[PDB]
Amino acid sequence: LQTELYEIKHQILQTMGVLSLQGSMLSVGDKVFSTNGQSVNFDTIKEMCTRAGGNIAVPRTPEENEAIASIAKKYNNYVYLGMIDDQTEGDFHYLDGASVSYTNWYPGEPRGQGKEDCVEMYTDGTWNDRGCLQYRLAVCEF
Amino acid sequence: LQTELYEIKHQILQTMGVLSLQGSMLSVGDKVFSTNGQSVNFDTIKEMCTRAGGNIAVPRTPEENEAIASIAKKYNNYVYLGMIDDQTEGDFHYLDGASVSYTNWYPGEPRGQGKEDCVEMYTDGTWNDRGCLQYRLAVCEF
Amino acid sequence: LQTELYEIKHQILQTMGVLSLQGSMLSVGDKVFSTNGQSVNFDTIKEMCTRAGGNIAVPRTPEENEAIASIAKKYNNYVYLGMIDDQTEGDFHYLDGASVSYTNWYPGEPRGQGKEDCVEMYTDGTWNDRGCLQYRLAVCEF
Ligand SMILES: OC[C@H]1O[C@H](O)[C@@H](O)[C@@H](O)[C@@H]1O
Ligand SMILES: OC[C@H]1O[C@H](O)[C@@H](O)[C@@H](O)[C@@H]1O
Ligand SMILES: OC[C@H]1O[C@H](O)[C@@H](O)[C@@H](O)[C@@H]1O
Ligand SMILES: OC[C@H]1O[C@H](O)[C@@H](O)[C@@H](O)[C@@H]1O
Ligand SMILES: OC[C@H]1O[C@H](O)[C@@H](O)[C@@H](O)[C@@H]1O
Ligand SMILES: OC[C@H]1O[C@H](O)[C@@H](O)[C@@H](O)[C@@H]1O
Ligand SMILES: OC[C@H]1O[C@H](O)[C@@H](O)[C@@H](O)[C@@H]1O
Ligand SMILES: OC[C@H]1O[C@H](O)[C@@H](O)[C@@H](O)[C@@H]1O
Ligand SMILES: OC[C@H]1O[C@H](O)[C@@H](O)[C@@H](O)[C@@H]1O
Ligand SMILES: [Ca+2]
Ligand SMILES: [Ca+2]
Ligand SMILES: [Ca+2]
Ligand SMILES: [Ca+2]
Ligand SMILES: [Ca+2]
Ligand SMILES: [Ca+2]
Repeated sequence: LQTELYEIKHQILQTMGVLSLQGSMLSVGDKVFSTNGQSVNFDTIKEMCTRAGGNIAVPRTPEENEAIASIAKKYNNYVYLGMIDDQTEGDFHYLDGASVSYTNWYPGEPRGQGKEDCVEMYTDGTWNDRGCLQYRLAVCEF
Repeated sequence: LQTELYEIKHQILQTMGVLSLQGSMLSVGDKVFSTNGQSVNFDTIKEMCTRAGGNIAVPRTPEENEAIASIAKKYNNYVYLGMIDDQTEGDFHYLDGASVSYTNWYPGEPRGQGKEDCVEMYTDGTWNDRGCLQYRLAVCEF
Repeated sequence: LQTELYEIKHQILQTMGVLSLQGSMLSVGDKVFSTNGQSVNFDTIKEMCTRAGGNIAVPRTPEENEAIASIAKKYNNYVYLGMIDDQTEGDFHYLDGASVSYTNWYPGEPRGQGKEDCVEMYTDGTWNDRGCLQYRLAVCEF
């Protein structure tokens, strides 16, 4: 049994290692981030991620934020994050409805507020509330 | 133990998710389809797939058929499938020798019959019996 | 439980199979080799591999040697291997400090010895002791 489990863990390490080495994904602790390289709107990203068995990425620690930023930098595009203020403005929540804890707003944001329901990450890793219809790099977490 | 198994299942989900997201493979239920993008004959495809620990793909449900068709469409080439009528014509079997159940013949096929031992999938997902020496997209199942 | 373990092993086979089929990695027995395609010096390769959860590759059997050689051939570059003679010349050890067993020196090597601390693999799979500051294909094992 333990030899079976050793084998299994080893093979998982190998597959993860190859995907990491080749830049196919980025792991931060127990979270994996990845992109298909496409730039599409918020609803399309959500669909793309859930179809792959994941979720549109959202950073909950500085180290997670920096990993997503590095992907934004690599593709030179902003990234939509997994949070919205669709109910009442300024009140951002994760897509499961929980209130946001970690934030990294660009100085002065969130503002501009007509309806800026979504959040985009600039390539320096800071955040801007934005409408949800822009074409942004699809980044998923697993 | 259960935490160990939770960890293992999570990591498998992550690696599968990254491969899916990036278009490296397509999963239909418990079956995974993938291509190396090469176009080669039937015997070479078989070798290529078994070397990777899989088998030349064969659809057994409409949903499996559509996944392989989508790969054929993406690469704009026909796909050899894992079935033959090498013994007596019109009598198609899977490579393990079992009689074929699900079929999706293009209207009028199978015909043309000299020796058309193999089966190719057109890019609309329908099938044609064909000789085995053509260059066709290598699609494997795992 | 056994169905759970069957599922897990199957999915691992699928992910390994896709990575193999697509040329992302090469498996020899229980060892996986892979490259990010970059050419950098010895210290950088070590870092690159350990960051991915692996180690700079070193062949310990003829079959492992041939797999790394095939990657060197594919990228038309020499490969730094995971061994050094930094202590006293001619005395090569793996990075964990164990004495080297399997070798495949090009005829006449190791020689040229000023300080040739590292080992590079030529594209025919044979070895040359070399300084560690050259740009060589990064090949990792997992
Ligand atoms: O702007 C449209 C956009 O606004 C809403 O707040 C959200 O539910 C999004 O899912 C939707 O796509
Ligand atoms: O699991 C759902 C959860 O997944 C990710 O973390 C993000 O998309 C969140 O906004 C969402 O609440
Ligand atoms: O420059 C800040 C301001 O710029 C634009 O108007 C929009 O992208 C806003 O979301 C943002 O707040
Ligand atoms: O045409 C040659 C072809 O014909 C036979 O029926 C099959 O066994 C194939 O494996 C073989 O490659
Ligand atoms: O496992 C063997 C089996 O694998 C795949 O489904 C196909 O190649 C079949 O034709 C073959 O019988
Ligand atoms: O067009 C139908 C007919 O076309 C060609 O002759 C061949 O590809 C046959 O296998 C096929 O049946
Ligand atoms: O030439 C520099 C080189 O020489 C030493 O022997 C080794 O420890 C290497 O790690 C180092 O990079
Ligand atoms: O696990 C450490 C071990 O990993 C690989 O096999 C090589 O880099 C060796 O030189 C090293 O001793
Ligand atoms: O040709 C053999 C000789 O060539 C060069 O001088 C260097 O690469 C040496 O490491 C090697 O031994
Ligand atoms: Ca707002
Ligand atoms: Ca704003
Ligand atoms: Ca026929
Ligand atoms: Ca025909
Ligand atoms: Ca030497
Ligand atoms: Ca030398």
